[PDB]
Amino acid sequence: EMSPQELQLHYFKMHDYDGNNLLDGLELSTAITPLMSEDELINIIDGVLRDDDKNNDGYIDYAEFAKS
Amino acid sequence: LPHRRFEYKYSFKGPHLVQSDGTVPFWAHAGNAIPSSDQIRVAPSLKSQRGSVWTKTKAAFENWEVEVTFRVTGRGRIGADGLAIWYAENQGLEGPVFGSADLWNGVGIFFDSFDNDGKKNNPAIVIIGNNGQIHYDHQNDGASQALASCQRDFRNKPYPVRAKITYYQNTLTVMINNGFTPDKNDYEFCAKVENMIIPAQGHFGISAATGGLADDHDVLSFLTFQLTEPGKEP
Ligand SMILES: [Ca+2]
Ligand SMILES: [Ca+2]
Ligand SMILES: [Ca+2]
Ligand SMILES: [Ca+2]
Repeated sequence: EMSPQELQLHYFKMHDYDGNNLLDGLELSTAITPLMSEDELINIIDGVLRDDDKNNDGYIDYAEFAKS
Repeated sequence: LPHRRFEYKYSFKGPHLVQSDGTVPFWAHAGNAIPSSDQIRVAPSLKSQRGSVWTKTKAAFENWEVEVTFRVTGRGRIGADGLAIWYAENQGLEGPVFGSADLWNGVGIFFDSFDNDGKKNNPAIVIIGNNGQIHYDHQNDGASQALASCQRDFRNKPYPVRAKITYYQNTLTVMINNGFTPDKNDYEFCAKVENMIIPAQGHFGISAATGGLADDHDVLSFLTFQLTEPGKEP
């Protein structure tokens, strides 16, 4: 099995479908998804960007994802 | 150097483009628009087809950039009718303008593959501003109305064609990646409109249609970015 660090990178790249080592809101959508209302989907993704995305570029990189 | 912020709420892409229930999240499709998981076939190679995909809410960005990736494919050396990329005040869900409403308030960038006025100047890309009052002149391929234009054969290309449309400091710029290489950053200048006014708030959109002739109109992705001037904050 994986170390805690190897597990973090693993779940970071799990929805990095374009392989650019950055998580965008659409890639998050796919992670988050009968179906929830589109308003609750926006609220969640928005919350994640507001919490994780420090340089406000609409992406979450590994550093932002991990914290430490 | 302008700050670039990705906006997921006004975007869509592969490889999970559609949701389990057939919707593109945050986008409305209409007419005969078909979303699947890797592309949206906006207008199929069937007769007199009309399709559009527009955003569900208005973007309020003073500066923006959209990158649209697409294929226009047809069995012949002449196809029809073409594809339109929009920023407008209202959703133009259905209508006669490359698949959507006429008399739009804003800008439509038309990728015109059909030479309706026989001027031998197609496929072409034309930028057409509108204020809610002008009818699109499709019999002259908008030549009486065009703010700027270029000649690009955007049909049947080895790789997806890309359009980069930038609205920055009042200037609307179109760059085209003509689909000859797998390098997605090989853009060439198409057209420029200085001092352009478009509404403060609008829907982004994409639409297609076919005539007697009929090309397949596939959009692989629509990527929207907010632009901030050096000195401000997003
Ligand atoms: Ca990514
Ligand atoms: Ca970031
Ligand atoms: Ca023409
Ligand atoms: Ca035409």
